[PDB]
Amino acid sequence: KLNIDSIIQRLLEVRGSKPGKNVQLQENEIRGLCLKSREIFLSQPILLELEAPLKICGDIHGQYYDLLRLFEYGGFPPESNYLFLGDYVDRGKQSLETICLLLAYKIKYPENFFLLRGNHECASINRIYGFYDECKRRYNIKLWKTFTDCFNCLPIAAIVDEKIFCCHGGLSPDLQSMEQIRRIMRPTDVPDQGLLCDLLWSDPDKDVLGWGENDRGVSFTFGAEVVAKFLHKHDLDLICRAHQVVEDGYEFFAKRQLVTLFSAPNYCGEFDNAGAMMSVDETLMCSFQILKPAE
Amino acid sequence: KGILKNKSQKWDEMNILATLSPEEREKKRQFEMKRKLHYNEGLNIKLARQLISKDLHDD
Ligand SMILES: [Mn+2]
Repeated sequence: KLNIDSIIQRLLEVRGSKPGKNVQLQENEIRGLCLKSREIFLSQPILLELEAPLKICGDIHGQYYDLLRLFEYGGFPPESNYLFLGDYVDRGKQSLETICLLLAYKIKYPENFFLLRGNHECASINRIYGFYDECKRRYNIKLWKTFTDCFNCLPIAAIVDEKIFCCHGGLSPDLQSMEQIRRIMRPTDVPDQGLLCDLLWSDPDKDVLGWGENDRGVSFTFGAEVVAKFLHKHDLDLICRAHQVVEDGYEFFAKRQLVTLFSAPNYCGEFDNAGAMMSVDETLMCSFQILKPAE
Repeated sequence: KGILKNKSQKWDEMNILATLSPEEREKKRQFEMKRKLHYNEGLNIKLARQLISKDLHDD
């Protein structure tokens, strides 16, 4: 028996505070969030079919204060519907508060609040880029193992009103049919290559014709005409993805047929980017709410 | 009222307006390099796996 209203209240209590104020939930409550959310993920499709209106967010990377700024601007659930593109943990100070609030909202509003998998929602990246260390410092390694189990069930892509294709990274040379995404079974780890790896790892690249190599050392880059062909074939208008910090929080590609969204401003204290969020209304009209960098 | 199911997409042009120089050419190049340096998660996948492996062989 898990008290979701109390979990949310407590997480939301730091709303006015100076950036970095911790919220201390109980270990069992955090496990509850993982178990209950894992259950919901598995019971909904791996390829979400969603209706507008909704707000779409990119990377947060444990920037909890900034997560609260986003809800402030866009409306706390259920005032607005949300789709997040992944990368909730790692890099930042407060991965735990960040994922916990998102997991709690998933449980509270399971058909109005959505979370896709990013490349950081993966043990191979999590061990090293902060989340494991955070779990160990504040609780134990066992909690990290529980999170891993939850992450392995996250959905992988969403289609908004049959027009906007959303995933964390981008396209795959192996993505020929939407059914291929639907066929992926969960729980699953992220493979080193192939469809699932590309959906979470690939990048658009202006200078690449077709499919090219990725400086990351994982997956590929794809050119503009690849995006154009894909939208044409599958009768879509836009690809929406995250995965790369961008100076203004959002950035267009291939004559506006793809957009990159990144929601953490002042990214990990290393960049001075803005963060953005995309508002999609009922007629599929898209607008951007910017979180400006520190003045 | 849920939005899980299982129109034509336009842009708010007033919102794009509200939200290149050789001197700006440099700033962009430096960001691109900063970003490429930052995204090295590929370098450590093997390591992370081995770490997970031996933490298992602990028991
Ligand atoms: Mn990513």
